[PDB]
Amino acid sequence: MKTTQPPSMDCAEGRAANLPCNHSTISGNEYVYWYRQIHSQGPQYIIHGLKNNETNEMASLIITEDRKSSTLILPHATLRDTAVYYCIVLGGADGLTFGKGTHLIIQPYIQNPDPAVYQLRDSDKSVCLFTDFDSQTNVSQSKDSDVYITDKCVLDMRSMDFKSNSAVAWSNKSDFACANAFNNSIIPEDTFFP
Amino acid sequence: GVSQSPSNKVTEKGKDVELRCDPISGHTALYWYRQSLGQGLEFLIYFQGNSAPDKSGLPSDRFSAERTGGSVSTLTIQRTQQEDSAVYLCASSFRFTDTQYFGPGTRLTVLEDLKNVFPPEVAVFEPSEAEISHTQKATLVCLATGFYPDHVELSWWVNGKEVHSGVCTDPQPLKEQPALNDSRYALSSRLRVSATFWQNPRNHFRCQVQFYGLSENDEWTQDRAKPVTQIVSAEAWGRA
Amino acid sequence: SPEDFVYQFKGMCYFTNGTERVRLVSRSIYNREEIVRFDSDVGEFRAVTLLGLPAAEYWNSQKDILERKRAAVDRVCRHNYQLELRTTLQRRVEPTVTISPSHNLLVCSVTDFYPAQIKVRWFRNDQEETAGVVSTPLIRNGDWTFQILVMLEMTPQRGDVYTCHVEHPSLQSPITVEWRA
Amino acid sequence: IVADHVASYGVNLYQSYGPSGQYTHEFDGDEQFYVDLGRKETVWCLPVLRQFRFDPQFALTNIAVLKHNLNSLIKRSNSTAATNEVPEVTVFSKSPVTLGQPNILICLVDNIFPPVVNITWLSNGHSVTEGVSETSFLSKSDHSFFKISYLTLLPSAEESYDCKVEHWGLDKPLLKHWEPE
Amino acid sequence: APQPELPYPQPG
Ligand SMILES: *[C@@H]1O[C@H](CO)[C@@H](O[C@@H]2O[C@H](CO)[C@@H](O)[C@H](O)[C@H]2NC(C)=O)[C@H](O)[C@H]1NC(C)=O
Repeated sequence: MKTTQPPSMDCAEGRAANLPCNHSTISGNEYVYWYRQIHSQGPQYIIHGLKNNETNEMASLIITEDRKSSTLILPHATLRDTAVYYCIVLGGADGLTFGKGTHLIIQPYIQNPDPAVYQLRDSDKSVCLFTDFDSQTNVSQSKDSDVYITDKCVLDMRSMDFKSNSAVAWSNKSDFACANAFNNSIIPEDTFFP
Repeated sequence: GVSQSPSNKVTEKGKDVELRCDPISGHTALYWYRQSLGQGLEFLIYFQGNSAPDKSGLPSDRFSAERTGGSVSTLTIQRTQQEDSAVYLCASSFRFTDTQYFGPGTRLTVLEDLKNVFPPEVAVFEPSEAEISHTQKATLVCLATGFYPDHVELSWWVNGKEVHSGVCTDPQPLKEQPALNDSRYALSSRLRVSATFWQNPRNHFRCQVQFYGLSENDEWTQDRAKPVTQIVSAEAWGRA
Repeated sequence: SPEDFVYQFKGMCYFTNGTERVRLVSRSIYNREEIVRFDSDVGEFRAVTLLGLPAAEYWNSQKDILERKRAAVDRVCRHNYQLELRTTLQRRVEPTVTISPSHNLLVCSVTDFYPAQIKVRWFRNDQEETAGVVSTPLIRNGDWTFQILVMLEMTPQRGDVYTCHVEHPSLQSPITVEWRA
Repeated sequence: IVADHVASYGVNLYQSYGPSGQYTHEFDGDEQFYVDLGRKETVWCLPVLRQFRFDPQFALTNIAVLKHNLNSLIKRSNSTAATNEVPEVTVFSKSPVTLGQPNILICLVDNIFPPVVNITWLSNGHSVTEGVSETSFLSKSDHSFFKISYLTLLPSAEESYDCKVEHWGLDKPLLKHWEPE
Repeated sequence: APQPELPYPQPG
């Protein structure tokens, strides 16, 4: 018995994340196991069930009456729930197998986005920081190899209850300037440039 | 939980390596796994007690596994090849066929020559005076550059102790020469604090990058410093 | 008379009225003495002997063990029963009935049948003989076939017909072999 | 205790003697299969059950658990060895004897504990290695066992047979004679 | 496939 599940999923934080899994060739004795791997770490067991809709401190699992489909429910999705979720079937002596899983990315609401490209100085080579931009906008890798652009990563200031997305760009090239740094992506029209 | 040692291993081809796995107390079943982005999660060998029933799943005659005690297990990769470079994972369950709980893994990297190994260069970039006067916040950006092979761990240390709130590190380091196979890497991180906190000069901000490289056992012929396992930092103080 | 120490584990399933009643009793036996056991009706490990007390209290304090044993009635018993229904339960072996005089004694050899369920009667003419009969127990050949011998004390005479009536689940009509003087 | 059908999924046995072990599934007192722990393969008794697959890794790992459990129980009981029981031997034929035709001779060796037995067949004092098969150790409620040996033959008036059973519970090798009559 | 019952390890 094998499992199929959406390769990627994007869910808003604060709302319940429902992850689907399909396992039509499952047998009566087989368990549904859910593991997650946050990126740089070993897998983490969440829940497992046979027939009943199981619930534990972490998440909840609901298996259909025909047992061919199951769902994982994370009651209130956070940035800590951003990981790849594996749905596996057990099992006899056969042993564990991970598929491509569901690469779940939990997106935050940016209350009031003020996109800006800021130039920072060494405490050379100068860096350009694209920050306070929408979670809907996507950043692209640089066309020119001599320029380096990191993908966006969401910051979390629990001290003030504020979240912000940010991408960094740098180059030793004379051509490089914060004005042409993120010219490779769909940069918003109201982006601040000091 | 399940313990695994070492956390990282950088070795040259043709060398032999030992991977230890200390399972959860009372768990008589141990499982060995191999995880590579290219090859998925590969089941290697399991143990029910001190004896392994099925010796299959192991890639070559170089991959052997022992668990003499009936607890802690050792995986031995002899005369290592580039193909063996992977995150070696270990799991335990009370009994065979039982729920499995995984350890933190062992990141193993096998190289052709150690002449390409380099420590990172850490630089701290002070917040933009434009940012402070616009959003009333201060973002400090850290840069780890020109390091091979990329076993690094970035952390921020504010006023002596480590921090987590208002921090964001990249999940994967970028290639400096993406066309080249043997290419040095780069990693960035953001530390955002309130404008007022940065304004106080008594506050100290330090970025720390834990590089895993060579060891006392490995040889160095080059003129430059041995790119041994080390910590490289970059510090900055508050600006009024 | 060498020394020998024995350990047994019996994962036992008990089925009644088809799928209606299902009970799992997993027994842990040291030598010929059951020390600890898990019963589906009780829901936990309970020591039969003092030797089972350290195993019971230990396994009961383990959440992963209890979960597995509590779901075993469906995963092992109720599951494996479905496989028996099209296999073992559906096995039908028709018996071979032979009458051999031993004449004052008459033995009805009912051999090679499955399942174990059977009913065999002795008749004199149309009368049914009950007082002068002694049937051997149900002999288990071990190769998924049973056999039984039914002996009858008789006083034969001319014209008498001794009938052996056999009823088995594999037969919709009984097999009646007759012996004449 | 009282049910329509009783099954063992399965009969896990491990003794210090060999050291030896046995894995079997039993349904209504009959052996469904055994796992040849050496050859690492499931040998099904009924040809219908060969449509199923039982992983030998299950049995192998279950036996690895009993090896652990046995040593632990030897320590706890303070090396309390098994007492050798007096076995019960019976020799009978699968069907009625008529000399020309082919029949199977059966040797029931009941009340076996510890499960260490040597069942051999003899024809006029000479051992016969041809056409001899034997079942696995089959479980009993009193946590003892029973084994069945077979000898396929063609009955002859002059040819007699004997069942040579060897067990530690016997002062001398038991020999149960069989007369074709 | 017939499902087997599993013996658990004796302490310790
Ligand atoms: C069953 O048969 C075996 C094999 O013939 C017997 O084992 C031998 O016993 C003698 C002592 O009587 C030893 O010297 C041999 O080394 C044993 N051989 C093997 C292969 O182990 C055994 O005695 C027989 N009887 C019983 C009751 O087990």
